[PDB]
Amino acid sequence: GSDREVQRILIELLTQMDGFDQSTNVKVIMATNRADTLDPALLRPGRLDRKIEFPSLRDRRERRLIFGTIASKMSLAPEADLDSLIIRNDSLSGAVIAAIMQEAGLRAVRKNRYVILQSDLEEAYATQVKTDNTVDKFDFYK
Amino acid sequence: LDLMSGILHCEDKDYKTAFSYFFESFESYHNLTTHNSYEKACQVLKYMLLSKIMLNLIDDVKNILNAKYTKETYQSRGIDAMKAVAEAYNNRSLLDFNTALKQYEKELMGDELTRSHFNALYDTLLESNLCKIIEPFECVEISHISKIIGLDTQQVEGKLSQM
Amino acid sequence: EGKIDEAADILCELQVETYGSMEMSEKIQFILEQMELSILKGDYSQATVLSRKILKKTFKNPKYESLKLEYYNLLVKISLHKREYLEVAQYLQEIYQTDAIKSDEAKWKPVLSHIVYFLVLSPYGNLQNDLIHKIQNDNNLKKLESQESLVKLFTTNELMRWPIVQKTYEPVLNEDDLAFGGEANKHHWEDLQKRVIEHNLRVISEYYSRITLLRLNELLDLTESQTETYISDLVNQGIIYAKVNRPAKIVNFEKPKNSSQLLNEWSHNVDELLEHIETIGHLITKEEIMH
Repeated sequence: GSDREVQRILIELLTQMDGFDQSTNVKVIMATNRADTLDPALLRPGRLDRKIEFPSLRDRRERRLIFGTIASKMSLAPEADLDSLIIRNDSLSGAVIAAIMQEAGLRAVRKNRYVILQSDLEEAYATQVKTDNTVDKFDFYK
Repeated sequence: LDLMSGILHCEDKDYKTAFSYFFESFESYHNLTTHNSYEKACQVLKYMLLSKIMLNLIDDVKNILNAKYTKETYQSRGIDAMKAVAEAYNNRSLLDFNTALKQYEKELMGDELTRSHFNALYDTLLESNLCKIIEPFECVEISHISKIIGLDTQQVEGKLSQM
Repeated sequence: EGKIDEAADILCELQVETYGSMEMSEKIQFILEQMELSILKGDYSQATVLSRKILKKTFKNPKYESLKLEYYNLLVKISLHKREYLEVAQYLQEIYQTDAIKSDEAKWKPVLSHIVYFLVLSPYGNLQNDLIHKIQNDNNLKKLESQESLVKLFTTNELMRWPIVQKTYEPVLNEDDLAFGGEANKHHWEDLQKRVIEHNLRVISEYYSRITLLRLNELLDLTESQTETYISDLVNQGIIYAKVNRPAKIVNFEKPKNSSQLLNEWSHNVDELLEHIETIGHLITKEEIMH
């Protein structure tokens, strides 16, 4: 019986969403991690003509912007350049960049320097390599 | 394509986004053949420095300057202008800034983009000096003010008339 | 040898690594010795890193009381080089709280003299205040008078004069070593000059809304030019705010107050007068019965 309730909310939402067109108020903005849950015919342009794709390949310049925000927080050690961090990332997204910087300054606190060493970021970057290796794959996909 | 986006924001007085483009061209140039593109790297290196001076970060001048090739191949008279001005700006002395730009008059002359932002620099670092000056004084002689900034007496007068 | 610099480095490189096999008392001991070497190296930042390795909390225990005392002795050195007068003060007070130092007569003598010089050597302001009365409360301090006359002068807002204060304390406290008595400490005697005059400024600002610039130059005992520079720094750092007039007519110590604030305040003085009458009336009742 409790499926039908989920269904009530859903239909009532479609009817009014189509009908909210040509108000002053920006139309409903919605976010979805996966869109296989959505049905493409019902929810559709015209409700929702602007459909934003978020990349994850990124660029050398797109990443650079992120590293700057990080670097402001605490002056990077002069062990090696600002420009070192930039080279090691090759396509990764911001989310990973953040996990890297978080580990790095944790280990920084132990040494008693508040500056994050450029070595630390190097080790933290290097790690997180796992993500189903090549052994399993290569025995029957290669 | 990247360098043009960089130049366009650079004039919009944004120096983060501008920087990202000018660095993205620098790298392309190196791995390109040196038929002319060694020479076009020198010019792009100035605008990389230029963005960072305006942000008044001199950590990042030093990170950019390195023993790989900037100080070897891509080392030029314009490169000297950019680091001397950078330190004078850090020092926060409009006197030193004027003193560096006297002998780098030809560098300002050949670089239109350089000359525009250097007109701005004049005024911004003037203010930074000025806000300190007028706090512990009321009815201070303009002769006295002109010593602190390091500028000419007359020149001081005229600038304030705008401020 | 002259390879003294290379020697310091080797010994630190070993011991930065955490070990568990060394007893706690031994590990702590060995770090004190590393720190020592970093003073003679002259790379002071390294000594500061070594200090932060071990925890001050752990030292409290009466066993590590001895390690406790030496630890804070070393912190004096790193701080004193960099003429961070405030930090020196802080360390010296921790030495005093040691049980050993407080109890033995002789042991507090030099330490408490040091506390007084360094409180005076840090800029005046608000921070000093919250500290200086924790030092005042202490009976051992009250025994000495050579030191006491220095702190209480600086505590009172009573005006004093530099080239005369200097003489009073010249053959006594200028001649106490590791304070002013050392060679590079002579220039900390000289630095006291600045302290004495900025203090007199700080007080004079509050009391005098307006005082003539010429008068100020005689009180401060310095040429007009030096005087002009010290007012400017004190405004920047914002304790006071002031307006100085260049022909040298007046220096008008004031932070200006707006018409709205001055008017808001006027209503309140009036409210308090109305209360004053009302109270007296109950007491008139009482007094007629009393006789």
